[PDB]
Amino acid sequence: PITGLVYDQRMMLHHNMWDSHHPELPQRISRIFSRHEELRLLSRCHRIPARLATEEELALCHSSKHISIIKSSEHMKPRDLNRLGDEYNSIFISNESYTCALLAAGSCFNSAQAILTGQVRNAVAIVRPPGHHAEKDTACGFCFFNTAALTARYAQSITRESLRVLIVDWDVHHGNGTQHIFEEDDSVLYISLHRYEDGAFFPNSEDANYDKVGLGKGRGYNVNIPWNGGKMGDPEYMAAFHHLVMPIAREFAPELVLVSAGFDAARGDPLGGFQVTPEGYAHLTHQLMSLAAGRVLIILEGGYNLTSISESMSMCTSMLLGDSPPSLDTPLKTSATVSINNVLRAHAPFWSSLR
Ligand SMILES: O=C(NO)c1ccc(CN(Cc2cccnc2)S(=O)(=O)C2CCCC2)cc1
Ligand SMILES: [K+]
Ligand SMILES: [K+]
Ligand SMILES: [Zn+2]
Repeated sequence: PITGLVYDQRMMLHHNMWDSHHPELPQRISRIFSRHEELRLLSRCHRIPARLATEEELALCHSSKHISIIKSSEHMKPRDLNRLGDEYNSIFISNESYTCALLAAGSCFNSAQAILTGQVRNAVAIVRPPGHHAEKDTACGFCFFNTAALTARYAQSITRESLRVLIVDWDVHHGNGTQHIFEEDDSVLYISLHRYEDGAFFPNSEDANYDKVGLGKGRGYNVNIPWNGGKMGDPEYMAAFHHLVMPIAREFAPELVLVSAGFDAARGDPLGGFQVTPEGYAHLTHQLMSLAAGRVLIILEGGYNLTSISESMSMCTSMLLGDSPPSLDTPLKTSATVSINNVLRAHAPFWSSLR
């Protein structure tokens, strides 16, 4: 029952040349790593090395032109970095950004390989920049390449094309890129919980609503759980898992679970406005560990309170290592009941576990 951990300080080099306080900070990953040492988790893990994804591995999900554009930024002067970055929704670029995005993906590929070949049972990937907003053909929302989507395809490339991969995306934002990549795919089940606010919260698209269930043979394999009008936390996330995430995931019977684990829904996050606790994230991790024979890979996405993300992600690793889960409690906010029931009705036709 070995737990793997991948972290490489080099991923700190991606930075914002124009705003030292921009929340997607280099030290997001170093602080999470430090907390693993401070709590004596690091020495309990098997250290998986980082590596660069290849351009051909990026082609598992991304266009040749998109790869070339981000690749070219390694050599741009600040004026061109500014202008290129501004062509996307919510992107800053430095000369190190391409290499950091390659390291984040390659790290996750090595973690998936270690799990699927039985070298470790589960793993955590402390990586930046994030991935879940990146589309096949564009960067978006701090993300250059879709690390989680690429890891699902990489996992399939080294196993079989029909490998059943579950992606649970608990970042406070909808993973538009991940949804779109797998929207017509019945081999990758995408489940997102996210603040939505009737389309008003980033990334500001009705694609994140509950009635988007997938397309074609993918119908039923895209599960959006959108929150509106409330400061959601442990009660609402635990109820979403109990009524939705776990029954669906158990019926799907994945062979590999990837977590797009942003910690921006955490209590204390300056952007998310939510109040999930570190014990709440530990609960969610422990629930997912009952799937896929425990084959869970936790991939950092967003999360901007350094203290909050460090404690939260460390608690997830504690669960992966087999430590006893914390006990949690307790009325939901009323709009969360509405949201959950809206998803249930959208997905009851496709999942017998919901009937
Ligand atoms: O975490 C993420 N994804 O997983 C994430 C992705 C993108 C952003 C960008 N921001 C939007 C925002 C603000 C508050 C809360 N959520 C999102 S923004 O910086 O304000 C940008 C908008 C237009 C001008 C600046 C932030 C987080
Ligand atoms: K999400
Ligand atoms: K899908
Ligand atoms: Zn986010």
